[PDB]
Amino acid sequence: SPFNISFFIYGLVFLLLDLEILLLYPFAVSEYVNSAYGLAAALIFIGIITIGFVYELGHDALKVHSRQLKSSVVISYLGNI
Amino acid sequence: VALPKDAPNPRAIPREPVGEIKQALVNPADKYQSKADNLHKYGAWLMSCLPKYIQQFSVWKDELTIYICPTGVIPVFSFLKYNTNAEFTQVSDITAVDFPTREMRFEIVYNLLSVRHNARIRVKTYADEVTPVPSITSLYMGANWYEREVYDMFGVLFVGHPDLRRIMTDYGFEGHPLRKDFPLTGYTEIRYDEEKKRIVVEPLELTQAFRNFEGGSSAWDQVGPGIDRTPDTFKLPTPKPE
Amino acid sequence: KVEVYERIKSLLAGFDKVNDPNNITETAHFANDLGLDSLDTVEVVMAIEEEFSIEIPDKDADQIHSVDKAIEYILRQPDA
Amino acid sequence: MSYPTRTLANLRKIGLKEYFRQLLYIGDTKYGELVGVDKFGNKFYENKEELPLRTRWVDYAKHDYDA
Amino acid sequence: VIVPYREEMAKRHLKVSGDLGRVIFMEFDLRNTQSIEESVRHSDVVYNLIGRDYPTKNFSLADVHIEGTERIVEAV
Amino acid sequence: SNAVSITKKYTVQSTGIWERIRRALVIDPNRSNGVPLNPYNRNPSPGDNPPLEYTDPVTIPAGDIADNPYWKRDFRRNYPRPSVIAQAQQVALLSVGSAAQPRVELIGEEGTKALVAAEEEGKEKGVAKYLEEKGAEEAKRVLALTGGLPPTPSGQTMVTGQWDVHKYGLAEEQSYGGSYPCRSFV
Amino acid sequence: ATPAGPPPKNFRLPPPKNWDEESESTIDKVGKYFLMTEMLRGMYVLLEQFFRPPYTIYYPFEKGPISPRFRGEHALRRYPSGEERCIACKLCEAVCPAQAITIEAEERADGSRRTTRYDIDMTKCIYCGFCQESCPVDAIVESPNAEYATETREELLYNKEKLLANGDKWEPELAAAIRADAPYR
Amino acid sequence: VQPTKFAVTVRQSRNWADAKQRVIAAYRAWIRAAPEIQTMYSIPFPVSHIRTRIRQEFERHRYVNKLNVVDVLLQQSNADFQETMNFWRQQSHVMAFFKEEHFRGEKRLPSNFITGFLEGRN
Amino acid sequence: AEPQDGFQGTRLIPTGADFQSPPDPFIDEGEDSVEGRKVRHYTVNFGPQHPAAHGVLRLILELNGEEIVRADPHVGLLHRGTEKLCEYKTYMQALPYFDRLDYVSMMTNEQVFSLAVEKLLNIEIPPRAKFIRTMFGEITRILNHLMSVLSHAMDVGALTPFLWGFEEREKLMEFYERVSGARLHAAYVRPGGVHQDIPVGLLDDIYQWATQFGDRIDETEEMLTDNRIWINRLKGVGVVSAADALNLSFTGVMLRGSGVPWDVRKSSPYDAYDQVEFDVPVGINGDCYDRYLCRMEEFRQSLRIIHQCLNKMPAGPVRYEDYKITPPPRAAMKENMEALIHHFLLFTKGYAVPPGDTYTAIEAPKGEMGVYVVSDGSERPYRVHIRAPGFAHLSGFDHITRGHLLADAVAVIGTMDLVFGEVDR
Amino acid sequence: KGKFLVPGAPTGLTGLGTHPSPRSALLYLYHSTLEKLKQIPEHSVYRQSVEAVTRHRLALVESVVPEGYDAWVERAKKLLEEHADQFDPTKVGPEGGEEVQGARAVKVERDGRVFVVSRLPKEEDERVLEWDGEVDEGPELEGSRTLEEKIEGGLEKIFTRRDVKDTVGRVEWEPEPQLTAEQVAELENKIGAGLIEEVIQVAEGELKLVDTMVKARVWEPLEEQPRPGQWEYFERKP
Amino acid sequence: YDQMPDPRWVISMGSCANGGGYYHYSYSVVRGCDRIVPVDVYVPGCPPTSEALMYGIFQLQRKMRNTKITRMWYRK
Ligand SMILES: *P(=O)(O)OCC(C)(C)[C@H](O)C(=O)NCCC(=O)NCCSC(=O)CCCCCCCCCCCCC
Ligand code: SF4
Ligand code: SF4
Ligand code: SF4
Repeated sequence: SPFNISFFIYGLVFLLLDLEILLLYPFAVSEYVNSAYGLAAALIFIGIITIGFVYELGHDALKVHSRQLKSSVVISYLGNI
Repeated sequence: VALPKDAPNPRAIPREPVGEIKQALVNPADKYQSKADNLHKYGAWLMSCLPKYIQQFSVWKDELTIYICPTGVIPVFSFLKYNTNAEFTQVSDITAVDFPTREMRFEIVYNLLSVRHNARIRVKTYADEVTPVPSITSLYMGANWYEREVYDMFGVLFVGHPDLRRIMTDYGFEGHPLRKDFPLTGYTEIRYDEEKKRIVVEPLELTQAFRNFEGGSSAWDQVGPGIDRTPDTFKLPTPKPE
Repeated sequence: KVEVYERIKSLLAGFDKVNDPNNITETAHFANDLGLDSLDTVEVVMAIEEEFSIEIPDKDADQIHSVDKAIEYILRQPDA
Repeated sequence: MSYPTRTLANLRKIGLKEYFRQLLYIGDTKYGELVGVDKFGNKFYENKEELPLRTRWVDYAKHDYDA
Repeated sequence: VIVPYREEMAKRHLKVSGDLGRVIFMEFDLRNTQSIEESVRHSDVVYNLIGRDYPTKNFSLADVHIEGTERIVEAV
Repeated sequence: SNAVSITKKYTVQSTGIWERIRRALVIDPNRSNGVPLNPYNRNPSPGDNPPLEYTDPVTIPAGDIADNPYWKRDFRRNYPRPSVIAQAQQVALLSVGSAAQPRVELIGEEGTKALVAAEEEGKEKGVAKYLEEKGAEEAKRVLALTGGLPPTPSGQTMVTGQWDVHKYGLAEEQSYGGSYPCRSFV
Repeated sequence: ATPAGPPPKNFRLPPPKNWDEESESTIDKVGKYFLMTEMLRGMYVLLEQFFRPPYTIYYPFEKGPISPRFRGEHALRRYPSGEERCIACKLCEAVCPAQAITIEAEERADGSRRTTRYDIDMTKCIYCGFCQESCPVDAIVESPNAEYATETREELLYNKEKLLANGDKWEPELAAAIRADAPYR
Repeated sequence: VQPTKFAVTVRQSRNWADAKQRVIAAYRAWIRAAPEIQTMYSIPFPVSHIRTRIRQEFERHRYVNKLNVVDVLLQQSNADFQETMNFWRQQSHVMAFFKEEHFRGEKRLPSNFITGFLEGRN
Repeated sequence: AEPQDGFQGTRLIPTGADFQSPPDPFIDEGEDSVEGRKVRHYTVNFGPQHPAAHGVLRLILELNGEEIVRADPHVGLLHRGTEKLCEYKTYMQALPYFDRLDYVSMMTNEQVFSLAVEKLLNIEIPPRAKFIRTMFGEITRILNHLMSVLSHAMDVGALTPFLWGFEEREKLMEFYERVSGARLHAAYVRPGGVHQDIPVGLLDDIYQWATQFGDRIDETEEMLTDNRIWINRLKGVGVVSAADALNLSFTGVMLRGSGVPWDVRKSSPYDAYDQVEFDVPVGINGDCYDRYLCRMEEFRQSLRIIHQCLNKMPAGPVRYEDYKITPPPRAAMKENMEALIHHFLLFTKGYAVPPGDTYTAIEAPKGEMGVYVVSDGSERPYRVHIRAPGFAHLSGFDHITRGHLLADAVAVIGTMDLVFGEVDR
Repeated sequence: KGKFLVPGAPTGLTGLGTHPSPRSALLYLYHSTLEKLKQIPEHSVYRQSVEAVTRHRLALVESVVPEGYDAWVERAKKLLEEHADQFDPTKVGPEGGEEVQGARAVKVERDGRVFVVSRLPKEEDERVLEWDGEVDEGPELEGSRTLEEKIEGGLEKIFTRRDVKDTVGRVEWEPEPQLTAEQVAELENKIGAGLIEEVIQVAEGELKLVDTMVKARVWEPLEEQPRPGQWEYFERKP
Repeated sequence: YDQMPDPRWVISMGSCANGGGYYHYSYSVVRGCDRIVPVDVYVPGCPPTSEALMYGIFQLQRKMRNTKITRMWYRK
């Protein structure tokens, strides 16, 4: 039977987001020398990866909206011919 | 134990004495005569509206039964579903009764409910071992399993039924257990066989045979013929003297 | 084709309901010539369907009543 | 579920030997008045300040107690 | 069927074969003569299926086969 | 308020310092703990209810020794027989009316034979053929029996004194109020 | 759906309310969402139960309550003299909904109407008390006993010997249960 | 079809020509499914032995000359076919259909008078 | 001229297909392209061996990934041939067979068979029996809802309310054992009334339990009603419209959850329900959450009825006073000739029931329970057919679940009050 | 505010929404019923019964008039004559046309009275609609195609489909005024058969019933006599 | 039952599981589960009380407590 693409998305977004968190761990153990200048680049890096998460959320690759009485007919009486 | 201040012992309150209890004698059938005329009129109007299929109707206490020929099953139930004065939009129950003394041995019984009118109606038709009945699955979704039960227990075919299969008996079960000629313990029984390493069907063998005390039925009739309660509006007039 | 007929003999001659072997022809009929009743015929077409590994529709199967009719029918079907 | 004050009191009324023996069969610290003894040697006790349905209980004569 | 057994959990499947009261279990040791002949005195046929391909701490091949049969056959 | 006082709820209460602790910490101090009281609950045990106190009651019409003949209260043997109407009977009921309301005079002779004519006609032609010969006026007559309009099915409750539908209406007190999607009907 | 007659007063719901029209402040709405207020309240309920007395009794050292009417293991009873109460009427064999009773009877050596076979198949019996209700002499009764699970099914095929022994052992309970409930029977 | 895998709506046959097509159609589906039936219930018999049983079942009713009775037999065949091709039957049910696998044999009736008499009514 | 007319097949009988009317089109609202590619479904068996929500349930589902395509419940795993056995029993002997159909709702099960037999007997039961049966009816409704709601809660993960509420079950099972001698199968309600009168201290013991039961309901609502996990598991799940619920044969809460105000106790009153006051909870969205809220409110109305029955309990006999139908008191049977004969005949032959047939329905805890009895005039019923609400409800499982998530199936199995003794009988 | 009920608003019965134009729907159904019953003989009680209930309910529906109905009717009648090609089903089809992004409207004739059925694009969020709701029939067939596959791709639709903005020769259909919420309640209080939405449901079913009754000819002699003993139970002889 | 790892036991609880019960004469009922699986303890009652079930579980525990495992192999 066919498999669900949501499983690939969970692993894909986990891996890519796991890499970005890894890349921020050096900053947390270097904050004092980095000071303001290193913080700018970290914030630039965070801002860029945040936009890809917005893409993740906006397109709902995890199927956020997976599960979900206006009448098209209106009738008018005109009477006898 | 720590008792509640305002909860005294309810056994400790003495009860007022009771003396000569008087209860009037009630015939429970009397309360339905108020509607006996209306039930006959409704049955008569149905017979007038569908004379081609309605053979007779009967009123017992507050229950109206309609007797129809098998071919009219779809037209009659359509009328009971959709007519503005008959909005029996639910099938309470479908079942069968076996009468071997009849040529059409199977009596098919439908019980309907009209929530709008707060009313119930009974529709009876008949069938045979080889004479099918129209399925009412196209008018009532709930009817699907009831007709499978009738087919399982009685062997009655419902033409137009989708997926008419057994619902109660085991797969590969032979016979229709609610037939009067089907014996109580049936024909076969199962066990686990240690050579075949699986369950096996075998001819039925009872360590103690069933004891039927039907012969103890009273040698005298115990109920009698009963009472006629047909309303006057449905009894024929009588010629006056002279 | 001729390769189909040599396979046709491989099953009809092996069939145990034939009145007499070597009675098969290029246009022999199961009923008149080979003495096959209704269901024996149903079985023969089912054995041919297995040989060519192609399922035969019930209407098409009713059309098939002779050795030639089967030889013609299998050729039309792409699978073999 | 004894609670501290209940168990501490019953310990004082019964002693540690009896306490540990009771902990070996019933798994609780119970104390009450001896209602009587049956033919088999079971001892029956009552205490009306216990929880409902726990006001009567038996101390079985036999180690392999059976109901 | 009288079934003389050694381990209770081993013989549990045999009871399913018969109706109530048909498969009867008897605790037995091949060196307990009372047990062998209590299992046999009512029977009209006795099957000896006792064998072992290996010797054990408690039974040599001669102890289980020769001495085993000899006690059973004498009971028969 | 909704809650009844804990002091009236037949459960073991707290006392002293522990009741003040309980009233200070729990979500609702009026809520019981479900432990029944041993002096009041099943006390005495039903096996020690004095047997002499209970009296087996007898209602004096059914249980008198003087004025109750069995046949007057034999309501089982007075069971109603089912009232059966076939197509022949309805044609007769349409041709000559009923005993509550006849169609013609039917006075003695020439009416007894006239009445049996309405029976054999009902047997021969059913309701449909009868109506077809007589025409649309007979059809209006069938509905004239029910007052012009076709009848309505009888109701199954007699609380108001007549058989009718039960008049479901919203209860003046909504248990959930309006905060939940469930409405109380009385 | 609705009963015949005019629509029930106010049966029709008012139109749905938009987000804009909700009569609940944002701070409360945001606070409950992020703080999980109703889940915290449910957890607090468990702590209240954590400090309430448990309902557990320590069986088999303590027992749950049973009534004089309780239907358990069957027994055959005697008169105070020791004569059997049973006179082979077969009322219990006839009324039995499960056909669990089998009886045979003749005249005893002294000419008394007594049973020769009185079996109850405890693996057929539905424990309904119909035999005890039908008995005109209080011969068949259900004892309060319920703790008689057996190793084999054959041990649950009670003959007359097993049932009369049960009555001999349980008689003081049997008389006490009859004493308490006979006024209601 | 629509309700479940092999579900066939109950219909009467219009005429004897209509009935014969269904009977041949029913036989064709049965003997075609015989290879699958073997491997699906692990039957210890060859497809030849299974297919013979299919023909005999159809031959018990070869002499029926009543249209209503045929409709009943056709409905039974469809019901048995569905509950077989769907794995609703168990190996015990299908194996019980083969009369050889009863420990008293398949010749469960006496051969003649004297064998049944000597054994005691069979 | 059937069935020889069918020997050569003339005049085929008309089906529902022959009456399909085309919709009015004016007002009717209803290459290797990858869109033509088929999708293979996998068919999964659920039960009875592999654990399911509850009971002997083989649920065969065709799935499309996570979504339900077709739902095919196989029942009969508890079909015991109850309806056939009743034809070999007297009416007395058939009564215990009704305890074992919906076997958490024993007294109302035996209530429906008693009312049907009383109707054919043409007897009016004494007022005290009517109030006892109504009182035990609402005690049995609470016992059922405690089992249904809480085990439904336990299936979706909420362990604790099941523990709390089954102590309430223990308290109410004591009342069943005090009146009869059984925790479950009381055989207490019989045609003619009830077996024996209630012991002289029972009403006060019921009253004491009644003063504390409201708190038990409230603490259950503390864990579920506002809980966002509970709401997210139930809201919008298992929706059925009011129109389809009627056409699917849905009764009780499965019908009232979709907005239809209908209770058999109101529409066709029986016993003492016309003498008591109570409200009928009705939902509006027809989902599992509405049906949960209706059942929680039914707890409170049941307690409200029980309190009224405690105060309105009249004095008098509990069995109809004709020894030709009900057994005489044991003291009468040992005292006078007439009573002993009537005792002998009722326990060997049984009472004769006038011939005829009736369909009698009650509002059982799981919905409309009905029984259809045919009497032939003898002491054994000719035919007993039982209408179980769970049978109709489970027949609608495909309709309510098709197109929805497999992860919502446990919610709707629990929203139907499903005991398979009812379903299979 | 609450003067007019909101179409699609839940009524209370699950799956039963508030009706868009309930009064005209009842008139359409009732008149469609009387016309469909004209093919039944006059001696059929079934026909006599449905007539009595429908003409009685019809009289009550006419007894409640939307405010300003007379003003609307004159223009609406005036609009049909001058633009008959825009509303005749024989030209635009029973659905009003293949354009769903636009408004459709069809004149129809029942029981001597004329009705206009209208269809409107569903109110959908602009963030989610593509090309203003125009139906996606895939892409066109590019490349080297035969004539046959071109015709199978609806190439002739190029010469007959209309751009949604293109309204030069056609006119905007104006809806009938609606009954107020007060008027709906008092009308259904007159009918006494539940909510207006339920009454419409019963009318739709009753309209469906006529076709079955005519096809079954339920007014003719009994189809099959009950053979002797067919309905004989165990009743004792009186 | 076949999928249960050893050591394993079966408790038949109730008249129906024991010998068929109220449905012993039914066409669709097995007259006791011991026709299908071997049973270690039979608990009587229809239904047995919760205490009666507990008593049977105690009997099976006493059965386990008296089971000889290392001494059974040591005998032979
Ligand atoms: P040919 O001329 O030889 O025969 C053609 C027929 C059969 C039509 C006859 O000539 C004929 O006229 N017959 C009269 C009508 C008729 O055919 N009767 C209908 C019978 S249908 C039938 O018998 C269905 C039985 C199906 C059984 C299948 C096998 C059993 C199920 C288990 C399978 C094995 C275990 C999994
Ligand atoms: S036990 Fe009682 S009812 Fe049964 S035979 Fe003996 S005396 Fe008669
Ligand atoms: S208790 Fe009921 S089932 Fe058991 S023997 Fe007595 S009458 Fe028969
Ligand atoms: S309670 Fe009685 S009927 Fe129910 S399962 Fe147990 S033994 Fe069978």
